[PDB]
Amino acid sequence: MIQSQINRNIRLDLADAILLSKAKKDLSFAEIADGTGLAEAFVTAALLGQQALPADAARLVGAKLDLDEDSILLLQMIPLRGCIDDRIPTDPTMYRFYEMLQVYGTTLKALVHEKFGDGIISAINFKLDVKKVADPEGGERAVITLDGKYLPTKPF
Amino acid sequence: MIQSQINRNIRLDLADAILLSKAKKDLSFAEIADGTGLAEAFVTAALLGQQALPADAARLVGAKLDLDEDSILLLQMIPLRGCIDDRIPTDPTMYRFYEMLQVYGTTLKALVHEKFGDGIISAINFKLDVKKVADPEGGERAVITLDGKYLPTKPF
Amino acid sequence: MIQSQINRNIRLDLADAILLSKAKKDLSFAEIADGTGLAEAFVTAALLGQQALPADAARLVGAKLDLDEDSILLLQMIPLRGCIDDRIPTDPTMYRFYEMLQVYGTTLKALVHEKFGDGIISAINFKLDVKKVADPEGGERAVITLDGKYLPTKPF
Amino acid sequence: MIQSQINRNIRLDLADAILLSKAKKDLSFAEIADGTGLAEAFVTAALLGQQALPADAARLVGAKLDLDEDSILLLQMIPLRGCIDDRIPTDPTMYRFYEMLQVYGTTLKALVHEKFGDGIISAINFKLDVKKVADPEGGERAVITLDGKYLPTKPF
Amino acid sequence: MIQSQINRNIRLDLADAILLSKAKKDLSFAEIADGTGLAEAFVTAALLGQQALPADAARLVGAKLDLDEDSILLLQMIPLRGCIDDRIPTDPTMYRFYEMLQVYGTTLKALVHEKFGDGIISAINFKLDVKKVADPEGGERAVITLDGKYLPTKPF
Amino acid sequence: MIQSQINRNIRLDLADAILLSKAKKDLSFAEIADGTGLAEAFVTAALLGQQALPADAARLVGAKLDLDEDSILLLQMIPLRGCIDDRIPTDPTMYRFYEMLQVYGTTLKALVHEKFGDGIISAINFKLDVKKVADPEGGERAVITLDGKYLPTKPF
Amino acid sequence: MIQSQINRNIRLDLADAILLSKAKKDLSFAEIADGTGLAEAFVTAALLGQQALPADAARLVGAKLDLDEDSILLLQMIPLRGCIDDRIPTDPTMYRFYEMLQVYGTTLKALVHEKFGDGIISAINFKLDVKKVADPEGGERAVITLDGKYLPTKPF
Amino acid sequence: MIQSQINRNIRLDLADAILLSKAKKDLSFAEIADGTGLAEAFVTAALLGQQALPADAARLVGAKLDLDEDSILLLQMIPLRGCIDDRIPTDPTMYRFYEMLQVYGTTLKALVHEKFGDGIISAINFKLDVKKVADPEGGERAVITLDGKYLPTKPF
Amino acid sequence: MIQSQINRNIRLDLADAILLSKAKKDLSFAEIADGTGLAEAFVTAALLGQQALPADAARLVGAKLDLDEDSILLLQMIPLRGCIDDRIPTDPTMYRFYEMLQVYGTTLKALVHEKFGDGIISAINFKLDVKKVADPEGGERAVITLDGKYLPTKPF
Amino acid sequence: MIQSQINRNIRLDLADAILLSKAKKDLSFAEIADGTGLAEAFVTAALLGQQALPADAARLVGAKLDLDEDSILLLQMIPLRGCIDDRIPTDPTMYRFYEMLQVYGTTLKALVHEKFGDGIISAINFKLDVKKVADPEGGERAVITLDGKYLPTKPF
Ligand SMILES: [Cl-]
Ligand SMILES: [Cl-]
Ligand SMILES: [Cl-]
Ligand SMILES: [Cl-]
Ligand SMILES: [Cl-]
Ligand SMILES: [Cl-]
Ligand SMILES: [Cl-]
Ligand SMILES: [Cl-]
Ligand SMILES: [Cl-]
Ligand SMILES: [Cl-]
Repeated sequence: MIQSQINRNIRLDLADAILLSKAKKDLSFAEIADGTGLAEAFVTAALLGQQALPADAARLVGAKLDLDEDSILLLQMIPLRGCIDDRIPTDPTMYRFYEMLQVYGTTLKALVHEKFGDGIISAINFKLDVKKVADPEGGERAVITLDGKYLPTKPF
Repeated sequence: MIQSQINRNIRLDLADAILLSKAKKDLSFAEIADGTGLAEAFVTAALLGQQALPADAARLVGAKLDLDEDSILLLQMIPLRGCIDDRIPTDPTMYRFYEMLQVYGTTLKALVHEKFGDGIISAINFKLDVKKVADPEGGERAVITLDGKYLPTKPF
Repeated sequence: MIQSQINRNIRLDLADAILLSKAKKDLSFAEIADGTGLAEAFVTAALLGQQALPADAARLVGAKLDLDEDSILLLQMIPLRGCIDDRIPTDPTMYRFYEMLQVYGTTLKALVHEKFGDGIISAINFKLDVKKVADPEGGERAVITLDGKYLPTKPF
Repeated sequence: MIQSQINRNIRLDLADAILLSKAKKDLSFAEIADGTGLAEAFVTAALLGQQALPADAARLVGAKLDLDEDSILLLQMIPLRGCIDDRIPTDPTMYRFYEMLQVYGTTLKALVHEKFGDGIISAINFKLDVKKVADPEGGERAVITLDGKYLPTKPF
Repeated sequence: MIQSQINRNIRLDLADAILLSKAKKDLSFAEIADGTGLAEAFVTAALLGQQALPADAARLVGAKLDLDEDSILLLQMIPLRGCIDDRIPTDPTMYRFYEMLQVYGTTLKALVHEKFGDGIISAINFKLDVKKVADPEGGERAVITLDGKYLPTKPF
Repeated sequence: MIQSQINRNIRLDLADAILLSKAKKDLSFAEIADGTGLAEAFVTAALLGQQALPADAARLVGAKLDLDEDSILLLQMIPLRGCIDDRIPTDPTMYRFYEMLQVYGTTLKALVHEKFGDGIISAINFKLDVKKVADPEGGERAVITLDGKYLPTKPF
Repeated sequence: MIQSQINRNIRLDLADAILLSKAKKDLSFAEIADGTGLAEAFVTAALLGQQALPADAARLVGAKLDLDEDSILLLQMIPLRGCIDDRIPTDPTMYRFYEMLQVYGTTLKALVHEKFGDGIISAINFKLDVKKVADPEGGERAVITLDGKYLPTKPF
Repeated sequence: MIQSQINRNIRLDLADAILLSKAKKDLSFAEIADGTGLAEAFVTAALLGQQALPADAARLVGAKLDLDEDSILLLQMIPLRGCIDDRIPTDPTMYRFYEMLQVYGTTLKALVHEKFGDGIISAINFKLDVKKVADPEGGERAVITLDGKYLPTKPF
Repeated sequence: MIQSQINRNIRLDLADAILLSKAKKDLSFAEIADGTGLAEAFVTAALLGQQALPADAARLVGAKLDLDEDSILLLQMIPLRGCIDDRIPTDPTMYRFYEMLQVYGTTLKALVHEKFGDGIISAINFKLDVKKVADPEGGERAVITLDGKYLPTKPF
Repeated sequence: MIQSQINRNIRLDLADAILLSKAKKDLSFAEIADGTGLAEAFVTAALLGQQALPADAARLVGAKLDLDEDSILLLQMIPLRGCIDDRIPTDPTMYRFYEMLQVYGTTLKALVHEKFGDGIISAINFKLDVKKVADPEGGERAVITLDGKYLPTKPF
C-alpha cells in the first residue's frame, strides 16, 4: 500500500544522513544509481527527498549507504515535495536556475503559447537530464534538457 | 554610448504596448525575429523587457510593430531585468518552471557539482531554446534546452 | 496567430470595465454565456481575466456588453493568470476556498495518493462547475465539482 | 469536557508518528477509517491534525496503529487547524488545488453571488469527497466535490 | 440581478471620494445613516467599501453626498472585501484591535470551544456595534460588541 | 521582584503541557479559574502564555493542574506576548476574528474618531468577555464584549 | 464634525506637494511651526501625514505654503497613520531608529517591567522632541526624548 | 583575542537561562548591574544577547547568576545582534516603540536633516536610558533618552 | 535651508526622466559628472535618487540634461534613500553584489571584529569606487573598493 | 569524489562548534588560516559554512581546532551557501554592507554597464579582502576590495 508524507523535514533530515554516509564512503550519485535501472536524476532526487523509490531500488541504495530499515522504508514513501528552504534559493548554484526564470520566464510563456497553444508544459509528465559538453572557446558547458508534455487549456 | 535602466516598469509598460500592436497586426514572435540575425528566444526576451537589442535589430522590429522613436530607443537600453511580478509566478505556465526548481533544484546542484565541480552553471554565458516535438505516446512535448558555461569556484 | 499577455493588470482593468457595463445592463453571467456554446464558469473566468475566448465567443459577449474592438481582441489573448491580489484572499467568499485547502490540503494529497498513486490531479486538464442545490435541512448549498485528470509521477 | 489545542505542532508531530506506524503496518486510510462510522476524508483529516475524533473512533484507530494513551487523548482534542507549512504549498499535488483558486477564485465569487447572493459558501457546514472516474480518452480522473452551505450577508 | 466586484480598488477609490464629499459638507456617519433604517456600523462599512447597500439606502446616501449615478450603482455592488492595506494595520487605532487578537486570540478559541463546541463564531451571521460609556475612574470607554452565530463542526 | 520573559516559546511550551494535564484531568477553564477571584478570560490567557498570574492564583491553578514549582514560577513571569504563530491565523475559529478586522477595521476607526475623537481605544486598559446567548431564530450566538479606555491624541 | 481618512496615500501625496512648495520657498519646519502655538515635532508630523492640524493651524501653515482649500481641509482630517513604506525603513536615517529597537527592544521591555510593572509605555499619551547638543569629544549629538505615560496591565 | 558569534540562537538561549536563574533568585536588573560600573541598559542588553560584556563585568554577573564557564565566556563574545523574532514585535510593550517609528519616523528624519544636516544619528556611538518619573496629571511616565552622535553625509 | 524628501518615488520618477534625457542625448555618467568637482559614483548616485547635489552641481547637470527648475531643485533635496525595489534585487548585475553578502556577510562580520573590534564599518563615513583592470588570463575585471570608517561599540 | 550539501544547517551547526573551539583556544582567524596557503577571507568563509576546503587545509585547520573526523570531512563538502538568516541582516555590522547596496546598488549597475558593457561582475570568479588602514583624520578605516571578472551578456 502506497504511503505518503506531510512534513518535508523527515525526508530532508534523512537526506542529510544519506549525504554524510555517502561522503564517508566516497561514493558518487552515478555509482549509487548504477544497477537500479533508474536514471541518475531520479535516484538522486529521491535520496534528496523529492521522489519515492520503488522497494527494490530503496533496498539497493540502502545497502550501498548502510541505511537502517526505517530509512529504507522512508525512501519508499511519497514525499511532501519542495526542496527550496524559503521560496527563493540562497545558494548560487541553485539561484542561477531561478535567475533563468526571472530573465526568461515571460519568454518561455510566450513561446510555449505560440508553438503549442494555451496550456502548460508539464512538470509531472517530465524528465530532465544534465550533460557536460566541451565549449569550443575553452572550458565546459552544461546542457540541461527539460522535456515535458504539453497539456492544452481548452474551453469547456 | 551604452544606456541603462533602473526601474523595470518603463520597459514592462513598453512590452504591454508592443504586445497590443503585435496582436492588432496578428504577428508571431517568430516573424518578428525573422531577419534580425538573432534567435527568437533572445529577441522575444528583449521585447518583453529582459534584454537589449542592437540598434539595427531594434529598427527592424520597430518598423514591423510601428513603434515610435522613444520606444525604439528604449529597446536598446540595458534593462533592469526581472520578469516575475512578485518572486513566485502566479501564471500556471510560468509556475511549472518554478516547480521544476522546487522538485529538482537540489538535484541540479548535486549533479552539477559531481559532473563539473564547485561553482555554477552560468545564467549569463547562456542560451536557451524551445522546440516542439511529438510524444511517442501521443500529443506533443516541449524540449527546452538550457545551455550555460561552467564557472568554477576555486580557493584563493 | 495566438497572442499572449505578460502583465495581469491589462486584463484585470478590462474585467473592471466589463463589470461596470454588466451592472449598468443588469446582466447575469448566465445570460452573458448563453449562446456561446461554452460553460458559464469558463466564460465568466475569461471575462475576469483568467481564460481566453475563441473569436466568435468574444464577439458575442462583446455585443452583449457593448465592448470596443480593442476589448474584444484582448479577451482572445491568453492571459497572465492569477486572480488573487496578494497570495491569500482577503475577501470572505474567496477565503473560504483557501480555508478548505488549509484544513483538507494534506488529506487531499493523502487520498489522491491512495486512490490514484503518486502524481497530481491536474488543474489544466480540468473543469469546474458550481451548482446550487436545496439543503434538505433548509436553505441552499453549493456543490462545487473539481474534475481533473490524474497525471502519474513515475520513475524514469 | 471538550479540550482544545493552541499550537499546531503537537498534533502535527503526532501525525508524523501516526504515518510512520501506518507505513510499518502497511495500512491504508480506508482500512484505518473502517469500523469508525465516519468518512475516510474526515478520519484522515483528524489523523493529520485537522479534525477531532470522537472518543470511540480515537480508541479504534489508536488500537490499529498501536498508539499510546496520550496520543489517543490528543486525537480527541479540537486542533489548531492549518496544514500548509507556510501559506502556499510547495508540494505539486497540494499546489494544484491552490492554482485552482488562483485561476477560478474570482469566478467562484462571482457565481456564488449570482446564484445565491451576498455571503459565503461555508467551510464549516461543509464536506468534501474524492471519487475516481474513468476518463473516456484513456486514464483516470478525480472528481472532488466541495459541498457547503450558503450563509447570507444581510444588512443590519 | 446582483452585481459583484473583483478588485477592491474601485470601491476603495469611491470611499476616498465619499470621504472628501463628507468632509466638505461637514457630515457625520451618524447623520449619513439616519433615515436609511440600517445600523451606522453597516452603512459606514458600505461607504468604506466593505458592504453593499440596498438600492433605497444607496440612493439616500448618494443624495446626501451628491454622488453621481455610477457611484450610487457601485455602492449596491457586492464588494471585494478587505480593508487592511497589507495584512497588518499600521494605523494605531486599527492596530489595537489586531493586538487584542495577538493577546487574546487563543483564549477566544479556547473559550468558544468550551462554551459552544468545535466550530466557529461566524463573521457573516454577525453584527457589531460601538458604544460610548463613561468610565467611573474618569474619562470614557468604548464597549464594542461582536455578536456572531455559533456554527458547529461535526463529523461526517 | 517582577520578572519578565523575552522568548515566547518558553511559555507556549508550558501552555501545551498545561493543556495536556488539563485534558487528562478532564477540567474546564471555568473550573480552573474558579476560586482565583479572577475572570476566566484573564486566567485562561495566562495559562496560554499571554498574561501573568499573581502568586496566589498561580499556586491555586498549579494545584489543580498538578504543576511543578518551576511551572508555577513561570506563570507569574510577565510574558513576551503574541499568540498567533505567523501574523495571520490559520485556524478557522481564530481567523474569523481577523476577518472581522478585515471587514470592519476602517469602520471601527471611523466610528471611534466620530464618537470619541482622535486617539485610540486601548488594548491595555481593557477587558474582554465571551457570553453565550440563545438565538431567537434557532441555535446559539456568542456576544464578545471588547471594553477599552479611550485615550486621546492631542496636539502639543 | 471630526473627519477621518482610510487611505494613507492621499495625505502622503499631499505631503510630497507640501515639501515641494516648502523647498521652492526655502522654508524650514521651525519657521512653519513658529506662530502656531504647536510643537515643531507635532506640526511637522501633520505636514507629513501623521497628525491632524486644528483648523487655525491648518490655515496658518496653508497660507505660508500657498496651499489650496482642499489641501488645507485635508490637513485637518485624522490620518490613516503609518509613515514607513513597507514595514522596515530603507532610508539610513530612519533605519537607525529601527536598529535601536533591534538592539535594545528586549532591554526596553525588561526595564519597563522592572521600573513600572506589567503594561506599556504609551505611544498615544506621548511626546517626542529632538535636541542638538555639543559632543565634548567633538561634533554634535542628538538627544531624542521619548516621553510616554505608563499604562498598567492588571488582572480582572 | 576578540571572539564573535554568527548565530543569535546561542546567546538568546543563554539569555533564557539567565532569566530563569534571575527569577529563581528574585533579582532585579538594577542589582545585577550594580558594582559593574556600567549602565543598567548596557548590562541588561548584554544579558539578553545584544552586547558583549568586558571580562570583569561578565565574571561578576556570572557569579550572581551562578553561570557555568561556557556561559561567562559566551557573555564576552560579540553577538549576532537582533532581538526581534520576526522583524516586527508582537509584544505590546515592544510594539509601542515600533509604533513611535511608524508615526514619527519621517518627522525624525526631517528634523534631523534640518537641525544637523544630511547623514544619520548613530545607533553605534549611542547611549540609551530609561527613567521613571511622576506625571504632573497623576500616574507615572517613562522618559527614554536616545543619545546618538550625528554623522554627516557629504559629497566625495 | 536644507530640504528633505519622505517618499522615494518622487526622486525615482525624476531619475527615470533623467535617464531618458541622457539616452536621447547619448551622454555618459562620466561626462555628466565632469566639471562638478565630485566623484562619478557620487554624482551618479544623486541622479539615481540616492544622494543630494550641492546647488552648483545640480545646476550644471541640469543644464546638460535640459532639466526644468523644479527638477534641479529636487536634485538638491536630501533623498529618502533605498534603490532596491523590494528588498532583494531581481536584476542579475545588482543581485551579484547581494550574493557577495550571502556568501561573505558573516566573514565580513568576523574579520571586522577581529581586525578592529566590536562595532561597525560605516556606510555613511564611506566612499566607493569602481575600477576596470585587465585580467591576466584574458578579459577584464572590476575592482570595487568599499572604504568605510570603523566606529566602535563601547560599554557605557 | 566531490561531495555536496543541500541543507545549510549542517554546516552552520559545525560553524557554531568551530567558533566555540576557537574561543576556548583564544584563536584568531588569521592564525587559523596561517600555513594553509589560502587567503584568510576564503578559509574563514569555509569555517562559517560558505566555502569548501581542500583536504590538506581541512586537516590543518582541524588540527588547530581539535576537530573530529566527521567535522574535517564536512569542511571539504561543497556547501549550500547563504549566511543571512532571513534575507536581510539584523546585525548592525552585517546590515551596513546591505545598506551599501540599498544606496549604491543602481549606481553600481549603471557604472558597470558604462565601463564594461551589458552583463555582470561575477561573484564566482571573484575574490574579496578586508584591509585595515589608518584614517588620516584619526581612527581606522576598512578597505574592502571586491574583485570580480566581467562576464558579458551578448545577443544569440
Ligand atoms: Cl504539471
Ligand atoms: Cl551567472
Ligand atoms: Cl496541472
Ligand atoms: Cl465558514
Ligand atoms: Cl463565518
Ligand atoms: Cl493600548
Ligand atoms: Cl499606546
Ligand atoms: Cl550607526
Ligand atoms: Cl553607518
Ligand atoms: Cl556570477
